Amino acid sequence: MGSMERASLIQKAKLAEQAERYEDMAAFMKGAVEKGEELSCEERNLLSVAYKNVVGGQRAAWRVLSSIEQKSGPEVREYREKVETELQGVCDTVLGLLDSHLIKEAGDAESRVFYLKMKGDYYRYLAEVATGDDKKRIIDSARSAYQEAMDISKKEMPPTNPIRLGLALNFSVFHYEIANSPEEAISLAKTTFDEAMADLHTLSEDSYKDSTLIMQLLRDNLTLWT
Amino acid sequence: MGSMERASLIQKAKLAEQAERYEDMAAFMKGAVEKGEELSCEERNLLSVAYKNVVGGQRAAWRVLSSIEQKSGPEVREYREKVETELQGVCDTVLGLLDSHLIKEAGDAESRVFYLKMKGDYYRYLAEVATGDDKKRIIDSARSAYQEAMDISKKEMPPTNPIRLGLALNFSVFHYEIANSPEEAISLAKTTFDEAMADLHTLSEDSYKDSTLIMQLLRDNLTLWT
Amino acid sequence: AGSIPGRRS
Amino acid sequence: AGSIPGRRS
Ligand SMILES: *Cc1ccc([N+](=O)[O-])c(OC(=O)Cc2cccc(OC)c2)c1
Ligand SMILES: *Cc1ccc([N+](=O)[O-])c(OC(=O)Cc2cccc(OC)c2)c1
Ligand SMILES: *Cc1ccc([N+](=O)[O-])c(OC(=O)Cc2cccc(OC)c2)c1
Ligand SMILES: *Cc1ccc([N+](=O)[O-])c(OC(=O)Cc2cccc(OC)c2)c1
Ligand SMILES: *Cc1ccc([N+](=O)[O-])c(OC(=O)Cc2cccc(OC)c2)c1
Ligand SMILES: *Cc1ccc([N+](=O)[O-])c(OC(=O)Cc2cccc(OC)c2)c1
Ligand SMILES: [Cl-]
Ligand SMILES: [Cl-]
Repeated sequence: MGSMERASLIQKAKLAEQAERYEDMAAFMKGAVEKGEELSCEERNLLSVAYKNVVGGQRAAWRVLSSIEQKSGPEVREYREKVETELQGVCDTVLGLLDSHLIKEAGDAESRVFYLKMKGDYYRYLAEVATGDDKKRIIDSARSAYQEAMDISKKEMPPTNPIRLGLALNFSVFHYEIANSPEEAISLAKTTFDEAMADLHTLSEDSYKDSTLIMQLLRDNLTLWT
Repeated sequence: MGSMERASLIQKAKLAEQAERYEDMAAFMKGAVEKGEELSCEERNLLSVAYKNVVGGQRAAWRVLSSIEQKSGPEVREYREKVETELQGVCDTVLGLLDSHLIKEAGDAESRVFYLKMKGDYYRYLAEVATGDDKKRIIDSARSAYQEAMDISKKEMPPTNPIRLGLALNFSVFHYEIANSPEEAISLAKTTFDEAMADLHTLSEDSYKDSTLIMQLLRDNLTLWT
Repeated sequence: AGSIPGRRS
Repeated sequence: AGSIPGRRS
């Protein structure tokens, strides 16, 4: 994508989203990041949507194959491994964009928290498939990224800010599903929900709708976990 | 895929279908065709399902982009052209498998009709995006393939056979959507439906279910067209 | 309108 | 259970 203008890559990412062509969308947004300029809020959202859809399809396929393998010639394991390697490659690509150089240039809380949440998310997806001598280190990398994002969010954003809420939601999923810490997951979701509820009175109608949508996801997890 | 066993490619195509990894499924089934042996009924179905899903996603994206372009810098046209070229490449790959050498080795009516219907279908998808000096020739290629399949099906299969029914359904769509022949589309769907109805009494419960499912699709089109 | 969906073995 | 769906801009 080096020969395409930044603005044209952004426009094509938006068209690829409308066309449900998420691999194309991710390639356009990687090209846009590699121009070297910081991303606006809307551009960060395009980057995250693109890779979430790509890695989401890979994770769903890995889970199907892993289930068949666990019920079970070499073919199911070989194909699960192929999908696993592809998934790992996408997560490494995202992590490499964050490390070269999105996080280090992000100075505002909204951008820095967003990118650190992404870093925690993509290490968490690596942790979902990890088994070898690096599973522990991958889990700690997710935890460290989420914890730095939490520390900034609590100091710099109100408790209803949607990024702060989505960070807390995903960190609680990390505790429940990856770190074997269901009580930490439940405590974080409950405290996050309660502190957001007490700040809703400060919001406009549209901000209220954005925050309460994410609060409902926290409630949905608490219903499954309690 | 040349180094993978035929049976392993077939097994992996079935796993890719379960995982909703249709590009992988199509690549596995292309590898299986390129082993040079004829395909069984179930293997033909795997080949067709794989490519129908790949080309179906491309067609849906092309239609989204074409609609935005018609409402409308060069980016929408450039990206529609990219998707169009990719779609054409998939259709050319399928057509090339049929021509090298699936059709020429297919001597039983079930296999020959199946492959000629595919040939008509993939020329029809080429016709959907064609505009230049070859649109007419592409349309005639679809028509010729469907017509040879129809002639064999009417001589060799009962009017309830699901391949014969699906061929007639798709040829009627060709007449309505590509050939600008809505009256031919309606006549073919009505005659096909009526002749199948009169043959249902010969079928088992399970064959009845297979045939009536496709008859309902003919009825659904007749409801839209009349 | 609808051709054979054809997307599931 | 559910992380942020995050699949639509
Ligand atoms: C438009 C574009 C440029 C570059 C690349 N790329 O990184 O190869 C892409 O990739 C895709 O959009 C889709 C894709 C291509 C090959 C394999 C694959 O695995 C399923 C997806 C697009
Ligand atoms: C403790 C607690 C705080 C907040 C919420 N919430 O914000 O919705 C809940 O919701 C639930 O835990 C509901 C529940 C009750 C019994 C069983 C069960 O699992 C099926 C869920 C809780
Ligand atoms: C397992 C396998 C072998 C070979 C190929 N191939 O033909 O390149 C594939 O392709 C795919 O499954 C998916 C794909 C790869 C690159 C681009 C792309 O465009 C979206 C799809 C698989
Ligand atoms: C002429 C005819 C034969 C068979 C069938 N069928 O097998 O179902 C139909 O169905 C229809 O055409 C129904 C219809 C009637 C009026 C308007 C309309 O379009 C919205 C559809 C017809
Ligand atoms: C060309 C053709 C005619 C008839 C049939 N059939 O009997 O179903 C097929 O095979 C399929 O349609 C495969 C299929 C079955 C259920 C769902 C689905 O995609 C949604 C595809 C082919
Ligand atoms: C990390 C994060 C937290 C909060 C929000 N948000 O406010 O929605 C986002 O952004 C998204 O979730 C994007 C989105 C919106 C609707 C649907 C959807 O996929 C189904 C994604 C991110
Ligand atoms: Cl900065
Ligand atoms: Cl033969």
